[PDB]
Amino acid sequence: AKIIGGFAVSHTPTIAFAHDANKYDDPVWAPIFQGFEPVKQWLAEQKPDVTFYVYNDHMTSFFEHYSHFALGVGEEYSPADEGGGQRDLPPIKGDPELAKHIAECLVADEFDLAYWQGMGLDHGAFSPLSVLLPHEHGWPCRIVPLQCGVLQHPIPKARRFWNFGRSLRRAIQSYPRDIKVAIAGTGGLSHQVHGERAGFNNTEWDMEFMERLANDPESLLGATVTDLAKKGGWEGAEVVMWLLMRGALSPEVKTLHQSYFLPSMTAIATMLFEDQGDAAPPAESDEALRARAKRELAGVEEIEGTYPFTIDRAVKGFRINHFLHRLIEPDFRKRFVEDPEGLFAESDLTEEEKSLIRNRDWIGMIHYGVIFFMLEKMAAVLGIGNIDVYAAFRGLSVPEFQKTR
Amino acid sequence: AKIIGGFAVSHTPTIAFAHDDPVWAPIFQGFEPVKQWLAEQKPDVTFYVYNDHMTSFFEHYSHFALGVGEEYSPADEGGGQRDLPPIKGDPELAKHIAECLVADEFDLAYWQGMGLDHGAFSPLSVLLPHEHGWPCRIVPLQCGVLQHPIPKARRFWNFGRSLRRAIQSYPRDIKVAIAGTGGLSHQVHGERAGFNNTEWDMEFMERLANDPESLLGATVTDLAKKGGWEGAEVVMWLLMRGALSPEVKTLHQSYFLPSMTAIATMLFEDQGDAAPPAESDEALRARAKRELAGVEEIEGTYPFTIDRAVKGFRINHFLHRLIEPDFRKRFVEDPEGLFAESDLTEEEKSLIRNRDWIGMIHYGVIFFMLEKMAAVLGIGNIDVYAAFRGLSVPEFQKTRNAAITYS
Ligand SMILES: O=C(O)c1cc(O)c(O)c(O)c1
Ligand SMILES: [Fe+3]
Ligand SMILES: [Fe+3]
Repeated sequence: AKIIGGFAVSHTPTIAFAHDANKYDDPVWAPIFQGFEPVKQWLAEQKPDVTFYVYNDHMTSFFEHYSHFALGVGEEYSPADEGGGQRDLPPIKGDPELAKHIAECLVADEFDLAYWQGMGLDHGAFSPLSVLLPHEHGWPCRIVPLQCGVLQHPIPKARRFWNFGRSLRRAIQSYPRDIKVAIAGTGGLSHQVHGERAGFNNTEWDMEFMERLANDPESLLGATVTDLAKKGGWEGAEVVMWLLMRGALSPEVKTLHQSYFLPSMTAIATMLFEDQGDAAPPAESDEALRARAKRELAGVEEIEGTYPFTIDRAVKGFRINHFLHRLIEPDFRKRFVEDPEGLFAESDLTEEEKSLIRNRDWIGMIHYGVIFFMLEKMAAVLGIGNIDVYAAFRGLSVPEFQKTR
Repeated sequence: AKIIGGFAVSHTPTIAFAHDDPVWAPIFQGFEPVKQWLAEQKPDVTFYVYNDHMTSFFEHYSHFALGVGEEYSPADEGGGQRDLPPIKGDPELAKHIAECLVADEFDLAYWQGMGLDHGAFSPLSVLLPHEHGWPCRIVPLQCGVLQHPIPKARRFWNFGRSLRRAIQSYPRDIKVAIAGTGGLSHQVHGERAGFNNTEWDMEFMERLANDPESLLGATVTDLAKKGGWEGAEVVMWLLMRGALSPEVKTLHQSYFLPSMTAIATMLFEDQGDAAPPAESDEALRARAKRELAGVEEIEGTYPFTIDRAVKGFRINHFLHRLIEPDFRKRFVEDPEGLFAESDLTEEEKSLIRNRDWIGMIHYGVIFFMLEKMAAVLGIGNIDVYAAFRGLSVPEFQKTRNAAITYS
C-alpha cells in the first residue's frame, strides 16, 4: 500500500557484462559503478518488499507473440538464455497477489493487459538488477515485472504510458497490505543500436529529458515516436517506460540522485526519486477503488460448481496446466500414453498433481485449479470422449447424465 | 474500406471434430443462411473475432491479440494437425487497424505463425468453401476471455466501435466481413457443467441486434450466471456488433441446442452510417500515422513496424532459436544441415552465411536477433555496430568515448 519512491536506470547488457567480468576496479567502468551507489544504498536501507519492475524484453522471451503491457504474475523468475547461456544468478521471487490486485484495478481502468509466467528475464531486467541488489543467493526483494512492447510499432502513445503509471500508483496504493513498494523504469537513455545511424547519442537531449521527467513530466506527454527517436535514437525512444514509472509517483518528487555516463553506445543514466505522498486525498478512495476493482466478480462466489480461472488459480495451477498443455506436441502426447511414469518422473509436477492426472480425476483437477480446455486436451488425447468428463463432473455417468434433451 | 456486415456463430469444437444425421440437419443449414451471404457478397477479408482455448495462447496470454501474418495453419489441439488448407491473412489491413486502435488508446498484442484452433477453424469449414483454399483473407482478433481479470463488456464494445471506423478508413476500397464468433449459453466445467439458459439466450440475441447498448453493464457475474461461465465469452459478440451500424437488418437467425452448447447464429447486414462520423476518414488516417509521421527523415534508421516484422519473420524466427543451446550448437557445427531443414529462402540463407550485418537490417531482421547471432559466434556487439557504419572496429571504437567490448 506504500510506494516509497522510484528509480530509473539504463538496462544495457554492458552493465551486466562489466559486472560479471568484475571490472568494478577497471578505470573506465569504476566511476560508472559509483553512479549506481546511491540507488543501491537507498534500496538496501528502505528495504522495499517488492519492486514493480518496468523493462522491455529484447526479442528473447517475447517475439512470435508480442504484447504492449505484459504483467508477470508467476511466483518465480530465472535469467533468460540470450544465446550465450543463462547468467549465474538465483531466480527472483514474484508476487502473484500484488500482480493480481494490480491486474484488477488496471482492467477496471480500461487498460488491456497480458499475463505471463514461466518465462525468463533477459538483460532488460537482470542487467541493472544484478548491480542494484545483492544476490549472492537471495534477492532482497520480490518483483512484479511489467514487460513493455516497445520494439514493434505501432506501440502505445507516450501519454498512454504516463496514464498507465497513474492508474498503477493507485492500484499499488490501494493494495490492502502493509508493504513498501519501489518502482523501476529501466532502459534508455539516448542510443541507437541499428542501421548506419548506429552510434547516435545526444547528451543535450538526455539531460533535458531527465530534468523534465523529474520536475515537469506532463510536458513530455505530447512526444511522438518520431520526436523521441530523432532526439534520442530509435531504441532511445524506449524511455517511455521511464514516463510510466514516473506516472506511478507523486506529482512532485525529491530527486535524490542523478548520474550520467556515455562510454560506448549507450548513455548510461540513473535517477533516484523519493516519493512525497499524496497532498490532497485522491478523487477515488482506497476502499472505493478496491470495490470497483472486483466489481466484475462481485457475487461470483455464490455460484457453486464454478471455479473461475483468475490469476491466483492460474498461478496455483501453472505447473499442471503447462504439463497438460504440452499435449499439443506430438512426442509428448505419445509418451503421455507410452510412458506416463517416465513423463511423470522427468516432470516438476508435485506427486499430488501426478495422481490427479493418473486417476483421470476430472472435477478433482477442476477443483485443484486445472483449466478445462487442458482437460479437453487430455480426454481427446487419452481417447476419452469429452462428455465422459462432463458426466464425471456432475457425479453421474455417461448414460444417466446424457438425459437432458 | 466498406464493411458488408457481421455474422455471429458458435465455435463449439464438435461442430467440426466429428462432423467432417436427423438431429444436426436443422442447424447444419441453419448455418447456410449466412453461408449464402458469404458466397454472394464475397468479402475480400473477414475480420474474425474468436478466442483461443488455451492451445496457442497460454504461458503468455493477452486480451486483444491481433494476427498480423500472411498464412494461418490449423492449430494441433492434441487431436493432431487437422487437414485443412492454410488460409491467407491480411498484414496490410492488420497493420492499418493496429494504428487506429493504438491511436484510440487500445493496448494490443501482435502475433504470427501460430495455429488457429477450433475457435476459428471449426466453424469456418462450415461457413466457407474450403476446397483448395478459402474465399477470403482473414484478420484474426484472438481475444483473451478465459483468465480474469479480462476487459469489460463496455471495453469489448468500444473496441468494435473503434474497429469499425478503423476498417472504414482503410484507403483500399475492398469489402470486409466481421465475424463475432463465440457462445452461446453453456458451461463446460465444475458441476454446473451442463448449465444452459435460453430465456436469456433469446433475450440476448434480440437485444444484441436491436438494443445492444443495454448490454453494456453486464458484469462477468450477471453474464456467467445467466449463461454459464464459458457462456460469458459472448462479449466477443458485442465487439462484433460494435463494428456495425447502430441500426441493422437481421437477415437470418438460427438456433437449436443439442448437447452442451447453445449453437446460435445471427446474420447482420450493415446499413449506412447514422450521421457522418465526427472525424473524417482522412483525418483518421492522419491521426493513425501521426506517431511515426516523418520518421523517413531519420537516416540510417529502419523502424520495426508490422510490415517489417511480417517481411522479416522467417529469418527473424529462425535467428530467434539461437536462444536454444541445441539449435545454436548445430548452427555453429553443421550450419548447412540446419539451412536445408529450415524454411529460409536462398537469400535469407546467404545473409546469415555471409555474416551480412547491414544487409540483415535492411532486409527486416531486427537488431536483437543479430545481437544473439554475434554472441553465438563468439564475436560481439561492437563488430556489428562497426559493420553497420562500414568502419573497421578500431576506427569505430574511435567514435566512442571509451573502448569496451561485450556480448
Ligand atoms: O550495446 C549497447 O550498449 C546496448 C545493447 C542493447 O541490446 C540494449 O538494449 C541497450 O540498451 C544497449
Ligand atoms: Fe531495451
Ligand atoms: Fe470459447
